[PDB]
Amino acid sequence: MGWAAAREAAGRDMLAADLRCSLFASALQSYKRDSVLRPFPASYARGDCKDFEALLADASKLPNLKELLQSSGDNHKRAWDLVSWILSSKVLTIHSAGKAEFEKIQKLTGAPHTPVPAPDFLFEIEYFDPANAKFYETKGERDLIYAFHGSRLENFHSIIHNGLHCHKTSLFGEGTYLTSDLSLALIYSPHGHGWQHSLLGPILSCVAVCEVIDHPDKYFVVTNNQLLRVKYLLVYSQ
Ligand SMILES: NC(=O)c1cccc(N)c1
Repeated sequence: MGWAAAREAAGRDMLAADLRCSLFASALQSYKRDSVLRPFPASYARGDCKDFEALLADASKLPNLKELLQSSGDNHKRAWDLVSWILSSKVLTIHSAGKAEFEKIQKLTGAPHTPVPAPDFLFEIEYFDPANAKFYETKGERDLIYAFHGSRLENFHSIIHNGLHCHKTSLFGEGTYLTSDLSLALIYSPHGHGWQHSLLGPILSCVAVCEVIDHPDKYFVVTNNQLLRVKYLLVYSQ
């Protein structure tokens, strides 16, 4: 939450820090920013009134993270307040994974079935307690299944903080679409605009790898949000 703690977080894992900045930039740029940029930095809201022009303005003046970490403020207070906000969570963290990691995800999802591309970047999501212990409690003796969910890039800031995919709900039969076949997930992950100063590249596509408690529920739909969580992000840079 502080400048000193963000500097440390960004330092450990640049790519994870950059992914968060990129997903923020994607949600903020979107014409759907009001709906997709949730959570929204409180410092840019009077009441329920979101200062999007002030936000777009400060986000566009952000240097890349190597440049930010070489500055240490103090005239760059706005940049650090925003980046420190982007990098904050008491619920979870994002970590960089290798590419021998894709082999692990392909093992958990089985034989690729359809030929598909390897992600350019891989990220693992760590959940904190109570939620992480609660998840395994709900799991019990049941085994964990791994399936994919693709989405437009402007939706992953929200997916990573609120999960898939929240329930005003209003309609019946609502739930998350999953598939063991990444090729099917990928057609729902088109390239979207990221961040111009990203180490990942400015145009990205992102697929979620979901950890599902095996319960009675080619693709399938999970109606109970308590029995799944996002565990990995597969990032492709155009
Ligand atoms: N959004 C998705 O990644 C997905 C996966 C399986 C089936 C469908 N309709 C969608």
